[PDB]
Amino acid sequence: EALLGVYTNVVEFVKFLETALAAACVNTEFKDLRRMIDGKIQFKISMPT
Amino acid sequence: AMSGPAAYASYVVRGANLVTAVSYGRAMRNFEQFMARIVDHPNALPSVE
Amino acid sequence: FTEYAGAIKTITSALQFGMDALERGLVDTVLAVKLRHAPPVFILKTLGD
Amino acid sequence: QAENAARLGRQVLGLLPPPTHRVSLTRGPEFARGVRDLLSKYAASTRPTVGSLHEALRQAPFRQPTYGDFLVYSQTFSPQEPLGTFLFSFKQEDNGSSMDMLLTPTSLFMLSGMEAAKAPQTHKVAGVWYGSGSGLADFIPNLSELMDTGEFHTLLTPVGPMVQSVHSTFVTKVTSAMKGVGLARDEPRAHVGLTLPCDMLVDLDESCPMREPAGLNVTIYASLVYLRVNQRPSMALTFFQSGKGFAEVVAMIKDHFTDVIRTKYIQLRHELYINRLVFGAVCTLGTVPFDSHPVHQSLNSLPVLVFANFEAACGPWTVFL
Repeated sequence: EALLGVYTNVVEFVKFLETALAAACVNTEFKDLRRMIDGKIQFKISMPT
Repeated sequence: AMSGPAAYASYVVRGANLVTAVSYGRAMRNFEQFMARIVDHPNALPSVE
Repeated sequence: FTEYAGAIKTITSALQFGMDALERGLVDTVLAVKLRHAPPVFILKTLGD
Repeated sequence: QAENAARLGRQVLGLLPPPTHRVSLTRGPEFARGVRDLLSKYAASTRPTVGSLHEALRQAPFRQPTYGDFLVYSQTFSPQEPLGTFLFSFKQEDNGSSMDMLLTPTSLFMLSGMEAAKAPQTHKVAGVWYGSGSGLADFIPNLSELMDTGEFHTLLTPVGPMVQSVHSTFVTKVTSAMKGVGLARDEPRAHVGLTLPCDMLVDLDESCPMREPAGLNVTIYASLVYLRVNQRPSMALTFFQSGKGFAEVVAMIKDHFTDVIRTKYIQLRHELYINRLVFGAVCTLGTVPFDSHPVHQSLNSLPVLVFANFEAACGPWTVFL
């Protein structure tokens, strides 16, 4: 009797940065995120009349 | 119109498979590729290309 | 040697498993943030005008 | 030939207890550099490799069992066992220098004399490893009288699973395992797990659910129940598996042996002997970690469970009723 083929899957990784999903986001590497408590972004909108 | 092969692929039990076919009663497709990965490059991870 | 070098192939492929299942965690949690901030068409269309 | 003795230079000096952490003060803060196994969070990279984490895999905790060396007659310990059975050491009197008596749970099934249908599977198997049951009872002539006053559970000290059995014609050498996971002899780098027959073991956590907490621990208990059958004294040994804590299981065991208690104490409305009042005892045979599946096996059939990662931690016998 014979072995005729010994086959196996290979899972190719798909990086987030090379998906087109990352077009809808802004990706910044941040070395020490465990140190941060809270982030904050402040807006100022003037409205003419 | 299409373009395919003209002959069958040939698998024959040659001198390295023929010893294990006679003596052990088990043979194998392409003994030389099994031998060139177990003993020649034992740490090579399976890649696609 | 072929027991050693076949055991280092297991422990890498168990640890390529770790990182390449954590790149899925980006793509899931980025998509999960978007679905929490995605109100449907019928609500948002008449607020758009 | 010194290449064969150079292998013992490697393997002995590489395999020693870790030394006491003693650094002279004149050297400086070098003692902080000698603390490696307390470090527990290793750095990961974008593509880590074994060459990056060979130092993380090098620190391992110091685990070692303590073996027990028993020299047994070859009539009691059957010459063929499944190499992971649980053991007991009966002890009555020091008669000779070193001849010891060991009891597998199928061997204590034959000294008991309990009926067939209450353990329907091992009665076939323990009837072929042994004779009618009087091949072992000639060692203990007091089995009619050890059951009356109830001194049999005080003469068993549970020992742990088998590791190796070197069998000769008249005498079998038996090496057990206490304190933890016994290292396997014939298969290298392996670990002997503890095997119980499916018949003796009575599982205790079972729900529809119709929610119980997960944990790290589940403890196998032994039980040994004094009763009477056919107006003759006989014992009954059952096992239990639950990580519920000792305050519940003593109430869980009494609901299992309800009918056994009811049939006995009908008899002592007429005669009350104070020796007869003692009923059972419970030992703690050591912990199993959580979510390990007991793997079913079959031997000749005899269905036999097996518990990987078993560690043995023996306790006393406490008399429940």
